Amino acid sequence: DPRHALRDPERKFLCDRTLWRIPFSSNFMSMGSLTDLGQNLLYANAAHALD
Amino acid sequence: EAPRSLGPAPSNPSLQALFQSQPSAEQEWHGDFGSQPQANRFGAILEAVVPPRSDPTHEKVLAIVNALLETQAIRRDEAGQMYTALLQRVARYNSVNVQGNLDRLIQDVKEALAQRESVVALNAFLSTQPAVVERGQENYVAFVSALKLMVTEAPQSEVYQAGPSFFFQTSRHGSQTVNLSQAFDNLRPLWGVSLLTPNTRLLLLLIAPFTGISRDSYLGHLLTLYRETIGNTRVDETTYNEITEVSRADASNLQATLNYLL
Repeated sequence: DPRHALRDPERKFLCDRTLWRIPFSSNFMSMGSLTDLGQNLLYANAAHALD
Repeated sequence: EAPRSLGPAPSNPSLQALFQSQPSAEQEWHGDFGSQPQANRFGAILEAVVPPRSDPTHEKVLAIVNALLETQAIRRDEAGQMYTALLQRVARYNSVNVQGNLDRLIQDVKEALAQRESVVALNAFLSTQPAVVERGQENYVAFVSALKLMVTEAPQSEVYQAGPSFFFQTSRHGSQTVNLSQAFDNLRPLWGVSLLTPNTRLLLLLIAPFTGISRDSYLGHLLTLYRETIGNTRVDETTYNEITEVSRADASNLQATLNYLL
């Protein structure tokens, strides 16, 4: 309006059927079933504690 | 691997007692008298002229308890308790004969510790193992000789009985234990003749570097192939070390070389 009342914008998004994905790949991309990691020695020959 | 006793010399309990309960001006481990003050000079002169006699009872008992600590007859945290008990007993029955016996015991335990600083179990195992087979008494004899040679020449190896079977372990805190009884029970049908269990395979792999076996026999062939495989493993280790050290001027490089190498 000519007689408006300021502003305070707020943004948001809305995913409605999506599973958030964090693939276990070095470059985050999917280059096959087995990933760049997973078959690495560090993650296949040694036990790790995830947190 | 903790130090059993405080003294810098693990052996020589008398030396350890010297280190623990003597002033650090008589000991040796490897000024200008006359300009000292009058009090110090006169004290030293009087002590030298008339030496002060002292009882060597606490020192003897400390040496004995250090010897017991080294022998592991006494735990580390009860050393003071045993020291006090021994002092009480010696004071109760103190005599010149008792002091002489204490000195003799210290000398004997020091000598025994110096001299000291599995075989019987293997002998019992061989005794309970049959010594005659119907498929050539030379492969078995040479294999037994190789086993005895390797168990004798191994620095820290143990042979022991666990119930009805005898075990062979390559080291005190290792992870290579071989059930000798079952291994020989599996080897017996095929002395002089893929079909071997992992236990006897591990036994053969362990004994191959330390072995008279005729090459015509199946065990001879298996030992030759295991020697060849072990030599290939050593040369492969050398090549892997060289290649990796050169290529490091990536863990991916180690992955690639190990995959191409096994």
